[PDB]
Amino acid sequence: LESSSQKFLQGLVYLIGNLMGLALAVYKCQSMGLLPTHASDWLAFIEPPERMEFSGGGLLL
Amino acid sequence: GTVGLLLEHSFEIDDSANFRKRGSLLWNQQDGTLSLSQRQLSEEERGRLRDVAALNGLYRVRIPRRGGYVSSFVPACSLVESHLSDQLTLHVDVAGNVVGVSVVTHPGGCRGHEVEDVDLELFNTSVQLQPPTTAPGPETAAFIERLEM
Amino acid sequence: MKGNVTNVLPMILIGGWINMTFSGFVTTKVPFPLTLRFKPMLQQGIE
Amino acid sequence: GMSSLYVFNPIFGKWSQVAPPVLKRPILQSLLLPVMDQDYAKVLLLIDDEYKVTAFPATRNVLRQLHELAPSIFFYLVDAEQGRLCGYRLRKDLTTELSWELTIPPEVQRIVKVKGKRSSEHVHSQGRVMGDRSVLYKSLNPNLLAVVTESTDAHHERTFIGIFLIDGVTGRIIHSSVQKKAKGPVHIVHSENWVVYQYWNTKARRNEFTVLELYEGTEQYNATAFSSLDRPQLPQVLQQSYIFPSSIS
Amino acid sequence: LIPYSPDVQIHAERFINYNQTVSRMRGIYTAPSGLESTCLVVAYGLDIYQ
Ligand SMILES: *[C@@H]1O[C@H](CO)[C@@H](O[C@@H]2O[C@H](CO)[C@@H](O[C@@H]3O[C@H](CO)[C@@H](O)[C@H](O)[C@@H]3O)[C@H](O)[C@H]2NC(C)=O)[C@H](O)[C@H]1NC(C)=O
Ligand SMILES: *[C@@H]1O[C@H](CO)[C@@H](O[C@@H]2O[C@H](CO)[C@@H](O[C@@H]3O[C@H](CO)[C@@H](O)[C@H](O)[C@@H]3O)[C@H](O)[C@H]2NC(C)=O)[C@H](O)[C@H]1NC(C)=O
Ligand SMILES: *[C@@H]1O[C@H](CO)[C@@H](O[C@@H]2O[C@H](CO)[C@@H](O[C@@H]3O[C@H](CO)[C@@H](O)[C@H](O)[C@@H]3O)[C@H](O)[C@H]2NC(C)=O)[C@H](O)[C@H]1NC(C)=O
Repeated sequence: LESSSQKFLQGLVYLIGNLMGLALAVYKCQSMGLLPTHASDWLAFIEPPERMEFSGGGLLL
Repeated sequence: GTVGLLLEHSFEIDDSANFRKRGSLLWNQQDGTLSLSQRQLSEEERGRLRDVAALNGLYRVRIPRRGGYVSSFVPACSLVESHLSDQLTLHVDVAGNVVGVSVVTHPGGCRGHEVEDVDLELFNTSVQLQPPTTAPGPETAAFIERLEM
Repeated sequence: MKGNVTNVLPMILIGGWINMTFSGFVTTKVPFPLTLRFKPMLQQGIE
Repeated sequence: GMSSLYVFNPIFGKWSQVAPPVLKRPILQSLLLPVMDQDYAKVLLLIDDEYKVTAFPATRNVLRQLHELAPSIFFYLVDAEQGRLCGYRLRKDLTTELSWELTIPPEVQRIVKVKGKRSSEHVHSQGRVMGDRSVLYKSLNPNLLAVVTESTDAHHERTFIGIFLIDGVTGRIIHSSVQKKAKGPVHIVHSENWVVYQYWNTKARRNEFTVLELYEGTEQYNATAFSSLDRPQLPQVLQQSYIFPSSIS
Repeated sequence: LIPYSPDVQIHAERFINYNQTVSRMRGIYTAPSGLESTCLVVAYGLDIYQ
């Protein structure tokens, strides 16, 4: 595309268009629910903590 | 109808066999107001309390009921690490019967940085009442109206 | 109709028949951590 | 009032050559220690009337581990005729000390059944989803006992049915629920965090089904090590009622 | 969710005991199996059934 100085700038606008298209795609991706970014999805991963100082008893008395 | 309750606290190295009078609690059954009035601790008692905290001991509270004896244990290490903040709760039946008490501390931590002599001067306590609660029953009247409407 | 590189209809039909034959099944797990919004995608037959 | 203990094999049937003597008064209560020692075997200790702990698998390493734990094991005993819910704990080597005490008037209420949490139970999900996407944390207590009390007097209208939720570690009632027109056989089932108890109503001839559930808030605590000494919070309690046309034996 | 309604009917389809019945139901014991979703249920009392 290099033929003059002014079109070298229009190439940047051509790139900016695809950049904003990628931004739109990311916005739709996040609105759908593709990217987790949420507490429930991290709770899908949390491992149960250890139990300490156990007790016990009954009613035999 | 105003009745006084006796509140004793425990302080030892590792066992617990000594009990002393800390203050008087006033309870009025008909209204439902609970008031506390306890004396201030001496310097020797404060030092013993600080020594017990570093020994991760136990803080037993005795509340005789008119007889029965109710005791509750609470870690004093968190009490000393944080500011003095105890919460007392009486448990009653549907009639004039006493079940027991529990002492609860809001901080409830185990970091244990340091305690300053300015901190342990005043006692910060709150007494609350927890009467039994009535559970709900089947809400069939609303269901019948919803079906009709 | 509008024939445009017809290769998607056969694969879709084959996958649909394979899923219809196998109602409740567990084939394999994927090591990749996946979100819970793709669960209707993946199981489609397991309660 | 004699107590004896046998050590047999569940596969073949022949008993082993290891059996401990029993003396003093009859054995009061026992619990199974999760910790294992000797070869691959777990430890069983029992309580006598003199308030002493007796260990079945006498082993130097067993005693070493028990002394290492020391303030880690608690004991709650429940009496019906006495109506006293008192607790003890181990100190240093082997000695009984009172920690938390509870008394209930026998003339008003009477203990019927006491259920707890099963030792072999693992939870997969520690929370639940809510309306939009926000998460809701549960309240799981490995050390918590539910006691059921019934009215001594039996009348057409005057009937008292209630359940007390107490912690066996520290004397503290979480939730205490009471009915007004319930009488008859009461069945209670305890689970991960929800309690299912059934009763019968004298006013209207029917069986009502009450389900109780414990729920925490939106934010979690430490969630690395659970203990009843800490965690100064009161979980939310949810109740609902249904109708079941049966007896539920 | 399903709208709340205080009516529970005993469906005949959800009947584990099709023919074999227990005269007196003292208790039942549930044991977890090893696969994932299998529990061995044994009902004791006047008879034994598994
Ligand atoms: C003596 O006791 C009283 C009452 O127990 C204490 O007042 C309480 O002080 C705490 C913090 O000092 C307050 O906590 C606050 O809670 C709000 C939400 O409610 C939160 O947004 C704040 O960031 C803070 O955590 C509490 O509300 C307040 N009142 C109570 C508990 O009823 C008082 O601080 C105690 N004095 C000393 C010297 O400890
Ligand atoms: C949540 O609970 C866990 C478990 O109780 C806490 O982790 C533990 O925290 C204590 C106190 O900081 C650590 O004790 C440390 O011991 C060393 C000597 O071994 C001492 O030099 C330190 O000054 C400290 O006292 C303990 O090691 C640590 N355990 C683990 C496995 O990390 C945790 O701090 C709690 N978190 C919150 C936010 O409450
Ligand atoms: C509940 O149990 C009774 C038995 O006390 C069932 O009746 C019997 O059911 C069996 C099969 O479960 C029948 O056996 C059949 O026999 C024919 C030949 O006669 C054979 O070709 C079949 O393959 C089968 O083995 C038996 O005839 C039948 N007896 C009577 C008198 O009806 C009853 O069906 C059970 N209830 C059910 C299954 O809902």
